Order: sequence, then structure tokens, then C-alpha cells
Amino acid sequence: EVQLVQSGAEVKKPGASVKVSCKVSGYRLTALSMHWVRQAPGKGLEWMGGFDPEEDETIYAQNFQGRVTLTEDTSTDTVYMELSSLRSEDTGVYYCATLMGANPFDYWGQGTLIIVSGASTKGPSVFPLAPSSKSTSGGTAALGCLVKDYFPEPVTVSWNSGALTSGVHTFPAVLQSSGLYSLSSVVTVPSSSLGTQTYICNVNHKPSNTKVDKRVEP
Amino acid sequence: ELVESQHLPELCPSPLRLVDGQTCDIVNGALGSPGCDHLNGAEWDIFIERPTAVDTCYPFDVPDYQSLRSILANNGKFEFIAEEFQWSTVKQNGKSGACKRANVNDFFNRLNWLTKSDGNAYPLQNLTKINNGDYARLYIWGVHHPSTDTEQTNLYKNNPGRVTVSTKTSQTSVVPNIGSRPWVRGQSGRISFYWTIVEPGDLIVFNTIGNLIAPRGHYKLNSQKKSTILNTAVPIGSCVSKCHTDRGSITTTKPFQNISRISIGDCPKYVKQGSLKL
Amino acid sequence: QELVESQHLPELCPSPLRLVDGQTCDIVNGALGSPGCDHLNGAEWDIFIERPTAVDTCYPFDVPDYQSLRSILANNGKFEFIAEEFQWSTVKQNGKSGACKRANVNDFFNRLNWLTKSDGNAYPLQNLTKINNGDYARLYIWGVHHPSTDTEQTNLYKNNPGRVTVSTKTSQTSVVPNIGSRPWVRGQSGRISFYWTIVEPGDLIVFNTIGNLIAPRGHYKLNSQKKSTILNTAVPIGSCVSKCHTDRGSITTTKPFQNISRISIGDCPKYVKQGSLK
Amino acid sequence: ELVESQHLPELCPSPLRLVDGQTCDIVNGALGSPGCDHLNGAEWDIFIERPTAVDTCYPFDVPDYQSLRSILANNGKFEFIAEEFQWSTVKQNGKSGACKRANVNDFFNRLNWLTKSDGNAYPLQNLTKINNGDYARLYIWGVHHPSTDTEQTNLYKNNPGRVTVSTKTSQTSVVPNIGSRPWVRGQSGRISFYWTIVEPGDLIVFNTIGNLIAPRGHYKLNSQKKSTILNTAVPIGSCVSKCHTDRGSITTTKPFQNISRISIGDCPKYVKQGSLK
Amino acid sequence: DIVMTQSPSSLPVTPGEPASISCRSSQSLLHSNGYNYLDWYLQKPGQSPQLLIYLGSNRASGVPDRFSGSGSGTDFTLKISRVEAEDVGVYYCKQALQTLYTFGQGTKLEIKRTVAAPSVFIFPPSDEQLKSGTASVVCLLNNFYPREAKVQWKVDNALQSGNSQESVTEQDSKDSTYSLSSTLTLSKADYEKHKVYACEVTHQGLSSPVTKSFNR
Ligand SMILES: *[C@@H]1O[C@H](CO)[C@@H](O[C@@H]2O[C@H](CO)[C@@H](O[C@@H]3O[C@H](CO)[C@@H](O)[C@H](O)[C@@H]3O)[C@H](O)[C@H]2NC(C)=O)[C@H](O)[C@H]1NC(C)=O
Ligand SMILES: *[C@@H]1O[C@H](CO)[C@@H](O[C@@H]2O[C@H](CO)[C@@H](O[C@@H]3O[C@H](CO)[C@@H](O)[C@H](O)[C@@H]3O)[C@H](O)[C@H]2NC(C)=O)[C@H](O)[C@H]1NC(C)=O
Ligand SMILES: *[C@@H]1O[C@H](CO)[C@@H](O[C@@H]2O[C@H](CO)[C@@H](O[C@@H]3O[C@H](CO)[C@@H](O)[C@H](O)[C@@H]3O)[C@H](O)[C@H]2NC(C)=O)[C@H](O)[C@H]1NC(C)=O
Ligand SMILES: *[C@@H]1O[C@H](CO)[C@@H](O[C@@H]2O[C@H](CO)[C@@H](O[C@@H]3O[C@H](CO)[C@@H](O)[C@H](O)[C@@H]3O)[C@H](O)[C@H]2NC(C)=O)[C@H](O)[C@H]1NC(C)=O
Ligand SMILES: *[C@@H]1O[C@H](CO)[C@@H](O[C@@H]2O[C@H](CO)[C@@H](O[C@@H]3O[C@H](CO)[C@@H](O)[C@H](O)[C@@H]3O)[C@H](O)[C@H]2NC(C)=O)[C@H](O)[C@H]1NC(C)=O
Ligand SMILES: *[C@@H]1O[C@H](CO)[C@@H](O[C@@H]2O[C@H](CO)[C@@H](O)[C@H](O)[C@H]2NC(C)=O)[C@H](O)[C@H]1NC(C)=O
Repeated sequence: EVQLVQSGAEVKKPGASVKVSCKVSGYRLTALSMHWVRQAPGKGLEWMGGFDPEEDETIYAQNFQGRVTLTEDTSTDTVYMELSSLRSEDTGVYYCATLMGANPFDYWGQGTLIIVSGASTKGPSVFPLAPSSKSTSGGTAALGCLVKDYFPEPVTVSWNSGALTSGVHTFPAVLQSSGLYSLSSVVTVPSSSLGTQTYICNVNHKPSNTKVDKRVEP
Repeated sequence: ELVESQHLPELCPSPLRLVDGQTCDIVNGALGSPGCDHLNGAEWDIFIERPTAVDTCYPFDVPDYQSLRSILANNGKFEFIAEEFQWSTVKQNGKSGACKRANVNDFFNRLNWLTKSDGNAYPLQNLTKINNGDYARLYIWGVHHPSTDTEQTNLYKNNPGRVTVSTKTSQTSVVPNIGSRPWVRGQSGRISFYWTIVEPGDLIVFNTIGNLIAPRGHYKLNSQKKSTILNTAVPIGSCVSKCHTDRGSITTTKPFQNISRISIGDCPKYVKQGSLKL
Repeated sequence: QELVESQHLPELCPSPLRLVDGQTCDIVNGALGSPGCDHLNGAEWDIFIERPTAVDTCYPFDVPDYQSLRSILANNGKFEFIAEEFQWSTVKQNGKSGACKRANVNDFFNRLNWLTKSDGNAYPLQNLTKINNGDYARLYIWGVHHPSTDTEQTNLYKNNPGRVTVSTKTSQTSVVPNIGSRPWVRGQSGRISFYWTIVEPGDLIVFNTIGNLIAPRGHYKLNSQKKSTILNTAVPIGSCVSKCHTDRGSITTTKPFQNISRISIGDCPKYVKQGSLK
Repeated sequence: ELVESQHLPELCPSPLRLVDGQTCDIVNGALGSPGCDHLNGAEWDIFIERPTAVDTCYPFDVPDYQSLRSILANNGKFEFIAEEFQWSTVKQNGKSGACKRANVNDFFNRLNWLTKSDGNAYPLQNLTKINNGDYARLYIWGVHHPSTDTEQTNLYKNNPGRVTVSTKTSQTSVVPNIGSRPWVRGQSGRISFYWTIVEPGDLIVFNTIGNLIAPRGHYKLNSQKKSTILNTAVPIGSCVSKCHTDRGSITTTKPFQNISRISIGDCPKYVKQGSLK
Repeated sequence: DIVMTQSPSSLPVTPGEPASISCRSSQSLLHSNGYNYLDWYLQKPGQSPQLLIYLGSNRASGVPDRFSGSGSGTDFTLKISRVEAEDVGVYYCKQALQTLYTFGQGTKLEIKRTVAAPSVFIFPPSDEQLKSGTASVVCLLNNFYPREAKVQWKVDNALQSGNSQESVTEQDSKDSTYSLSSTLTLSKADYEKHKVYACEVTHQGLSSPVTKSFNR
């Protein structure tokens, strides 16, 4: 079967130009019409352009303002997508696919994540979320950790060296305007266990070789 | 299999109505070049234009050639409406040796070549045709480009000439370009043909001081323009299909085809090279 | 213009006429339900595509008036079998043979019931009656077994000789087994003679036997208005669109005649011997 | 001329013993996939594997696929020895719609799909086999990979599960990978098949808390292993030759050939093409 | 451009029960071939898009028989006989007539759950974080259904905007809940410029909005 392989992830500061690859193995690109669809995180699919067998011309979606540049290397059987004038809204997964409307096949790629935020590798800063005083009449304690300002992803958050797993909710990170990620990780424990058990969250960030722990106290 | 790869070795004349242009393309068929008489009054769903077609009259060129070709094909018929044009003093019915019909110097049977009178007089012509009918008219006219300044004055007295066709909202004026051009059919001069669509209730004015290839009438423009043109050398056979390509007709229930990008009618969606199954 | 079509398609068009490929089964074994014919169950067709390369996959059989049964099945257009419960007394049921094994498991015609004598060595007179109280005609298919020796006749049904008698209100068919050794076919020398009986709504049918009855397990629904036919051809079924079909392939033409094949079905031009002039 | 360039359009069934896999490759033939029963008990000098083979059962993947393919081919026979496995409490003979045998949901006839009992219990199965015989036994077992956590509990109760097989000098354990995967034959899950060779005097232990595709026995391993496999679409004819290629058999006296690298048996040396001697 | 209006947007369905997603276009997707050029895709969680129904109703390769499609012209429908956990995700319908393909908004397929209510908590900034010059107030919404929820910040009872960023967990594998966290990032200067802090929550399970506050 046709195998579509996309290039590795790419992080370019705003205003730069990306160049995504898509190698086809199992079929010649000379006999395939390639297209491109991006998806902004937490949203939906958006068609960017591609090749139309009829009319015989690579058609680009005008909504992208001609910033897209589709080039094909028939020798390597690889399609190139070049998006210039990068902005803060062009972050997301970019897929290459031989859509059904053009070719009898319908295969996709793994996606090439493009992060537009401009920064370098930075370790996180952990700050404990004190037991919520507004948990009155709740009968259950609410505590957590705030992993703030790190790049790139991901960070692994455990509680008590992985012993505490029940009631654990590690929220997905958010991309702040500064270009750094930030997530929260909370756990729910009995209120009587407030003064009888010690809880510590363990945060690990491999891109910076950071493994910090933090005490969470009333 | 979901990709049809086999086409018929002929063009099916049913159910779609086909018209064979044979020695004439759709342009000479509208001008009425020698050999284009078999198209007079023809109606087609698909005009079949042969690549082997040849020019059989005066060497000419059409500014915005593809637009007129598309207008002639999209209309779907050749219904000429002759009209009397009161040209004053000037000679009419000009003929050329490069347009020999039956070894007789002739011209486009839809055009009228106006020349200066024997008294060396080419007065200003300002004729007006009012479209008081219920259909849009299509007038096709031309401008002659002589080879030398001597040829210009020998044919139209005035140098330079001028051709100006105008409607209520448009106006096209052309001044002849003089210059010896490459020998084509024994002639260095050329003719530039133009067209103008006159809506019902609109008017058209032919104003010239020389070099006007005057029309002898106009063509009927259908209110519904649904026909098309197919340029191919494939002969017309006797099969039955509602799908046609420049390589031949196709009879299939398949949803895709890898035969030709050029398809007309009830045809499967074209795909690039290659074809697999489910 | 040529008036005789001579070129056929290299395939049979499944559109618009609904075709059904019998494949390894002819239409007779399909009604009997021989091994490998279960795909035809519940099928409906405008043309049954019978293959010349078909093979017998069960007990060696022969049908007196074979073409009439073949015509009744194809002219019906469907294989709608309604299973009925037949209260056969004492005798053994569901007889199987090694010459009719599905996945090396000895079986039989799935639409038939091979009755044999009980383990107590008893084959009493079987008198069963079915009343057609529906709104459609029924088609019952039953067979008569012909053993090889007088020993085989008594070892299978005790009584010697046997008798098969199927009767309606206005007809009656009675057969006596023809005991005798015949050439080897599919590993067995015996033969089964299959017969059919049509029961109109309001009529009755009586199965009366003292041995050698290949009992039916039900009946086929006979269409109120029968249509469709059968074409014994080896041409494969393609994807084209045509309402004309021959044993040599489908035809897509507007010509009034054809010199391809006499065997034409549907919207087909009249057959001519040979030659084509204008 | 010293280079043979003309091969036969068919494979010679003499003198070498050929076996046509037809719709089954050598792997689904060992697993006992649908339509592979024609290979049960067959012996071959060259297994003719067809490129137009098709997977006829559950979607599966095999780590080190080429090695096991070489082991089965080099052995040269499909001699299965059924063994009674005393599985406790759990359900047996699991069948799938992706493995229809004559429109009937079936499964590999050499494998046993263990499921949780109707009482919602998957006890720790700890069975052991002793190779008291004089022949090395080849056991083929699998690990099922569900698509969701609900599928893992609905089938094996224990979330997560574990499949561990051990001999005297080996111990292999697998943890099921849970995730939705491409739709293959109407199934989003997969099965990972493994194998273990047990020498005479050695033992093998099947220990699982879930997701075990249990073997129904073992295959006999020949002491001498001299057979091979040929993947070619060339049909088997009636000629006589001891040389075979993926493009066909060769009958020549020339010392060299420029036809195909893939040659088995008494074959001339495959030279790097050549126009003359 | 042809507009695709999928409906519904969120389709909670109990496992072992059927479902239906209608895809309505703005132009006729029926070519003269009679082949309705519309396809159905499914984007599983954390997965590339995959095809389910092609050419209107033809089931794609390897797709289970439970999936099925129908419709013609400007009205189409995707159906599943018995939905299962393998069918979770968001489905999109394409448009193959015009090669300028326009997808749909997508219909998310959640598992039906008891309505329940969101447990709201608030976490004041830590003294260790304010040492660096930044204050982040985290609001917690724990175990609620459905996904839709409104979180409003109030500093000195004045509504905030643009200074908060929320995130939500995936659907839980056991109770099928969602959890939402909203962090309010303030500079150390503006944090001490005020004292009253609140986080208002509006949800389907709440008859009236719930507010959790602290004063420092
Ligand atoms: C060629 O003949 C045509 C037809 O006779 C002439 O068209 C008409 O010309 C007259 C005189 O110029 C136009 O009258 C004008 O009307 C406007 C108001 O529309 C008025 O403001 C002027 O003072 C004048 O009276 C008349 O409108 C025009 N026909 C149409 C339909 O507009 C044309 O002028 C002649 N050209 C030459 C070069 O002789
Ligand atoms: C359009 O689609 C058709 C149908 O798939 C393509 O046909 C392919 O043609 C090649 C020609 O080399 C076939 O390969 C060989 O054909 C010979 C014929 O003698 C046959 O003996 C071989 O066994 C082999 O099949 C090929 O099979 C055939 N089909 C496929 C699926 O490849 C055709 O090439 C396509 N057109 C274009 C421009 O891509
Ligand atoms: C075999 O079964 C059929 C169906 O039950 C029966 O056949 C019929 O038997 C009756 C005598 O019992 C014959 O006489 C008829 O009797 C009825 C009832 O009184 C009467 O209404 C009729 O006018 C007639 O006199 C009848 O002809 C016969 N029908 C046949 C043979 O078609 C009987 O149980 C069994 N018959 C035999 C011959 O074994
Ligand atoms: C069915 O009808 C077709 C035509 O509709 C017959 O085709 C015949 O094909 C042969 C090919 O050798 C033609 O022979 C040619 O005859 C011309 C006569 O001038 C000669 O100049 C050529 O050198 C060549 O020998 C033959 O004319 C043609 N018959 C026609 C056109 O009527 C076909 O034989 C018929 N029978 C069958 C069984 O197909
Ligand atoms: C699964 O069943 C097998 C059945 O053979 C168990 O294997 C063997 O079980 C015996 C039980 O007596 C173990 O013997 C013990 O060995 C230790 C260490 O030498 C000794 O201290 C004890 O007094 C006793 O003799 C033997 O080691 C064991 N062989 C193994 C594990 O390779 C097996 O233990 C069972 N496993 C489970 C998880 O139930
Ligand atoms: C193997 O060797 C033979 C012998 O030379 C090659 O056969 C030649 O093939 C070419 C190509 O069609 C012909 O033009 C020649 O006439 C053939 N004979 C000779 C003597 O040259 C054959 O091509 C070789 N095969 C490969 C794969 O290289």
C-alpha cells in the first residue's frame, strides 16, 4: 500500500518560512495528485491546496494568500510545502494526503507539527497549588501543581513517584503568548489526609534535563 | 476495479448530437471560408473540430481568439441572419486569389470586402443597425492590414484608415497596421477579425474611413448556451455513449478514468496515471 | 453508411440489465443447490449468465426433458425457496453421498431430501399432500434414484422394486426405478432422475412412494409475470453500459443489423449472415 | 555462449518436491488460517509462496517475521501435534468475524483464543509442557492488542494484562498495547504472534493474566533442515529440472546465467548480466 | 465555495446503540454519472484522518459493516448500527465534486453520561511564584458533563478578558468525565493592586452559576 512519510517537527520563530516534506513510497508521484490540509489545535480541518488532475495545475487555496508554495521532486517522490510569513495562528498539524476527489486512493501522512512561537529551550518553573480553602462543605481536598514556562513539550507529571494515581488529572498544556507552555496537574484526596499524608509532585522535562519535585502544603 | 482505462476507438454519435467540422474549424465555419458550407444551419451538442483542419481563405488572426471560439461553440448553432447594409459609393464584394473557391477568387461568404470606388472615393460610412428583435445578435467584422503605404491608398484612398464599431456601452476602434508580413497563401497582408454582441434593444454602429471587412449580417445567439467543442482526430462511429474524450468515447459504470483530461458529458472524474482495485 | 455492425465489446455489460453469474454452477444445479451453488440463493436476474465451463458437483443426475426445466428456471428470474416440513414416516432422512461432499464432508442437494429405509428395515407407503392456499404458483423439484444392482435396491429402501408417484388434480407422473449398472461418474454408478411439478394456487400435490424418492424440502416461488432469460457464454462481465448482449459479448451500436451472433438478448439488432455493403 | 539467458515459462515439479501455497503464504499456513488446510501434513523441498497471497484471518503482525518464515521453510513440513492444555475457568475457542470460514466466524485452527469467563474472572494461568520426546517442538503463540481500555476489560478483565512465556534459558513477556489502529478486515485491534523452540529435555511455561492467543499444540522440527521457500507467481508445469528461479526454471549446461539472482538447487552462477560468452 | 453544514456538532451516544450524522451541502454533489462525490472521514483521538465512506455510500476498505452512508444531492447521512469504543472521535465529510475541497465542522462522538455537576475550586498564587514577579491563579473544574462550560474571572468583581488560558482533559476512560483548568496569569504588580478574586462557572448541571473566591 502507498506510504506517506512526512518530515520531522519544525519550530520557526514568527516571520520565517517552513518547508514540509512528504515522501511517497509504494507509488510514483508522477501518477498521484497530492493535497495538503492543516488543523489548528482544538479546531477543525482546513484545506490548503493541492493538485487537480483536470486542468493540470497545482491549485492553491486563496484563503492562505498565496503564502503556500507546492513543489514536487519526481526523482525522490517527495512533495514540498513552503509556507512563508509565519504568524501566531499558523500553528498546528500539517497533513499531506492523496485525497479521493483527485485520485482513486485516499492515504494520509502522520503530520508535521509547526510551532511558530519564538524562543529557545527553557526549563519549567513549578509552583504548588495550595489546598483549596474554597473546598468548604466539599469533604474532599483539592491540590495540585503548576508547571509554568517550559519549552519544548512534553513534561511528565507524577504524584509521589507514581504511587498516587487515583484522582489524577494532568491537563494538556497551553501555548502562552510568550512562546512557552504551561499546564496544571491536580489530584483529589480525602480532607482528613491533609495532616496525615505528604504529597509531592514529580515533574520531568527531558529537553532541559530537569526533574524537580515540590511539596504541596496547606 | 474503480478506474476505467479502456476507451472506444470512435466517437459515439448518440445520444448527443455531434457535428463534424471536417476541413473547417469552428472559426472558419463562422466566417464562411471555402469548404465550410456544410456547417450552414447546423446544430450541435458537441462540435467536433479536427486538428487536420486547414485555412482555406485570406490569412487572418483573431485578437482574443479563444473567446470567440468559445462563444461560437457554447451557442451551438450557425443560424445566419442576413442584412442589407447601405454602403455608399464604395465598392463591395471584394475577392482574393488566396481564397479561391472552384478556382475562382472569392472571399468569406459572411463578410463583405469594401474597396474604394472607381472614382477614387472612400467617403465616411456611418450605418446603424437596431436590434428590435427578441434575441441577441453576434456581428463579426474585420480590419484589413495592407503590406505597404501604396497598397493602403490603392485600396481605400485614405491613409491611415480607421474602423470603429460602437454600441450603447462599448466602443472598439482600430487603426490599420501597415507592414509586409511573412508570405502566407501568397499574401503579406492580413485581416484582424473582431466580434460584438448586441442585446435586444441595443444598437450597433459601423463607422469607417477604410480597411473595413464589413459583415453581411449576424448570427442568432441562443438564450440558452449549452453546447461545447471537442478538438480530436478520432472519427465518428456508430456506438452509443454519453461520454466523449479527445481519445474516444467511454461506456462504463466506473467512477474514475485514467484516459484523458479532456472529457465532455456524462463522464467519470479524471484521475492521474495508474489504477488499482478495492 | 454501413448498416451491419461487426464489432462487439470484449465483455458483458452489467448495466442496465441485471446480470447474474452462475460461475461454477449451471442454472439446473443452482436450483438443486449443488455444492458451490449457495451463492445463487435468493438471487434475481434479467439475464442468467451460465458458464460453459460449469461442472457437476453432486450425485450423477439426468433430467428427462432437461431443456424445459432449464427454460422454466431462467424464465422465472429468481431463486426464492420456501422451506416446507414434510412428515415422512419411519424412513431415514437426510441421506448423504461421497460424490457430493462439501469440504470433504459427505452431503447432498440442500434443496432435496434423500429418504432411506429405517434401521428396523422398514419403508412404508409415504402419502403426503401439500395444498397451495397461497396467491402464487409453486414449483416442486423431486427425483427418483436408480441403483446399480438388485442388492443395492433392497439395501437402501428394502422394497423391490420401488415406485415414485407425484400427482395433482389434473395430472400424475409415475416412475419405476431402472435397476442396472451404468458407467462410472463421480465415483458412483447409480443415477438420479429429477422431475418437476407446478402447482397453481388452489391445486394440490401428492407425493406417494414405496422407495427411491429424492424428496423435496420445499418449493420455489414462481413469479406471477415471468421474464428474463439465460445466456451460456464464457465472456466475462465487465463495466460497460449496453442493453444488447450476445454469447460473444455485448453490442453498443445504432446500426439496424449485425453479423456477430444469432444468440442476442434484449435491445439487439437483427442478425444477418455475413457481409456488409452500402 | 557461457551465459544462459533463456528460462522456462514454468516451474518443474521434478525431481524436487514442490508445494504450492496458493492463497496462503508459509505463515498463515503454519498458523492455520482459513483456506490453508490444504497444507496440513504436506512435505516440500521448495515451498512455492505466491505473491498474490491474501490474509484470510485476524489482522496480525509478527516480530522477526523473516526469521520464523525461514524456520518453517527450512524445516520442510507441517506436522502438527495437538496437545491438551488445561486452561482453568477462562473461555476457550474465541472466534472473530474477521476470520470467516465458509461465512462462519472462525479463527486460526492452530491457535486458541482465551477469553474471560461469564463469571468475570481471568485467573492466572500457569501451565507447563515437558518435551519428553526426542524431537524439538516449535510452539507458536500470540498476544492480542485491543483498541480501547474498555475492550481490554470486556475481554480479559485484568487491565492491564500480561503474556509471559519462559524456558530454562529464556523468558519473554509482552504487555498489551491499547490503541485505535487502522481498520483492517473489519478490526481495529491486532495480534502479535511469537514462537519458542523447545529442545528435547527442555520445558516451556505459558503464564498469562490476559491477552493470550494460546497454541493448540506444536509443530515437529526435523533434525536435518534442508528445505527452502521461493516467492514467485510462476506456475508449476510438467518439465524436469533441478534449477528454479523466481522467473522460472532453467535447463542448461552453461556455467553462468543472467536471468535471476534468486536461484535454488542445481543452478548456474548468476553473473552480472552479459551479452556474450 | 460549497458550504458543508454537519449536524449535530456533539453526538453523545451510548455504546451498543445507533447514531446518525447528517452532512448538508450548499450545492448538488451529484455528477451526471449518478455518483455522489462525497466522502466521510473519521479523525480518531491523536490520529491522522482515515476514510470510512467513499462515493456517498460505498464503504471504504477494511471498514466494519456497522458503518453505512446514504443521501443524495445536498442531503447526506452517516450511520452506525452498534457504536463501540473503537468508533470514538470526530467525523468530517468532504466534497469531491469541486477539487477545491471544503470539509465540514466535524461532529464529536462522546459517550453518554449522567449530567452531574462540576466541582469548582480555586488556587491562589504561591509565595514562591510571587518571588519571581508573576502571579498565576488556577481555577479547577473537576468531573463534569458535557464538555461545554463557561469560566469567567473577576478581579475586584470586575470581569477579566485576554489574561486567562484554559485547558480541558480528554474523556475519562472509566466515568467518561471532563476536567477543565483555567489559569489567570497576572504580573506581580497588578496582583497586589487588588484583593477580591473570583472564578465564576456556568454549566448545564448547574441551575445557577457557581463562584469560588479568595481575598489576599
Ligand atoms: C451615425 O448615425 C447614428 C444614428 O443616426 C448617430 O447616432 C445618433 O446621433 C445623434 C446626433 O449626434 C445623437 O443625438 C444626440 O442625442 C443626445 C442625447 O442622447 C444629445 O445630447 C445630443 O445633443 C444629440 O442630439 C443620437 O443620440 C445618436 N443615437 C443614439 C442612439 O445615441 C451617430 O451620431 C452618427 N455618427 C456619425 C459620425 O455621423
Ligand atoms: C490506466 O489504468 C490501467 C489499468 O490499471 C493501467 O494498465 C496497466 O498497464 C500495464 C502496461 O504495462 C500493465 O502491466 C502489464 O501489462 C501486460 C500486458 O501484456 C501484462 O501481460 C502484465 O501482466 C502486466 O499486467 C498493468 O497490468 C495494467 N494495470 C495495472 C493495474 O497496472 C494503465 O497503465 C493506466 N495508465 C496510465 C497512463 O497510468
Ligand atoms: C393419501 O392422502 C390423501 C390426503 O389426505 C387422501 O387421498 C384421498 O383419500 C380419499 C379417501 O380417504 C379419497 O376419496 C375422497 O374422500 C373425500 C373425503 O370424504 C371426498 O371429499 C372426496 O370427494 C373423495 O371421495 C380421495 O380421492 C383421495 N384423494 C386423492 C387420492 O387425491 C388419503 O388420505 C390418501 N390417499 C391414498 C390414495 O393413499
Ligand atoms: C461481418 O461483417 C464484417 C464487416 O461488417 C466483415 O468484415 C470483413 O473483413 C475483411 C477483412 O479481411 C474485409 O476484407 C477486405 O475487403 C476489401 C474489399 O474491397 C479488400 O479491399 C481488403 O483488402 C480486405 O480484403 C471485408 O471487406 C469485410 N467485410 C465487409 C466490410 O463487408 C466480416 O467478414 C463479417 N463476418 C464475420 C464472421 O465477422
Ligand atoms: C507454575 O507451575 C510450575 C510447575 O512445575 C512451577 O514450576 C516449579 O514449581 C516448583 C514447585 O515446588 C518449584 O519448586 C520450588 O523450587 C524452589 C527453588 O528451587 C524451592 O526452594 C522450593 O522448595 C520448591 O522446590 C520450582 O522452582 C518451579 N520451577 C520454576 C519456577 O521454574 C511454577 O513455579 C509455577 N508458577 C507459578 C507462577 O505458579
Ligand atoms: C542476458 O544475456 C542475453 C544474451 O546476450 C541478453 O539477450 C539480449 O537481449 C537484448 C535486449 O533485448 C537483445 O537485443 C539481444 O539480441 C539479446 N541477445 C544478445 C546475444 O545480445 C539479455 O538481454 C540479458 N539479460 C539481462 C537482464 O541483461
